[PDB]
Amino acid sequence: VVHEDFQVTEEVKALTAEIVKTIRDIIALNPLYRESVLQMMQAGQRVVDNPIYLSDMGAALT
Amino acid sequence: GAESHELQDVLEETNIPKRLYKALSLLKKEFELSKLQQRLGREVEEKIKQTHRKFLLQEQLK
Repeated sequence: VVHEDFQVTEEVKALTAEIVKTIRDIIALNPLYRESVLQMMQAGQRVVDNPIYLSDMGAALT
Repeated sequence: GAESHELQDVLEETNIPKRLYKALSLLKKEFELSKLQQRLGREVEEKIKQTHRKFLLQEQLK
């Protein structure tokens, strides 16, 4: 498992914000799964301690 | 899309010309980054465009 992370984390999660916005847009335009997960997990809620797995589940909708 | 520290450093600048040139430098950096990202996206999208139109016609049939 490779999870290399830069020491300074200022722009790293900006791509995560863009990706979650894109996923929300895609499900809004072409719904694929219930939004309940979206309410449960929020990037700002901080309860996601595995952002790579978040990207994985987001790309799973594809 | 400049970092928070970039904005803070711009604020640290006192002289108007110095902060203006720093802002122009930041804009140059961000424009270069956006152009590089768009070029990489175009190259990868063309590599996928190697996927021939027979695939699209078969998808139409599907």
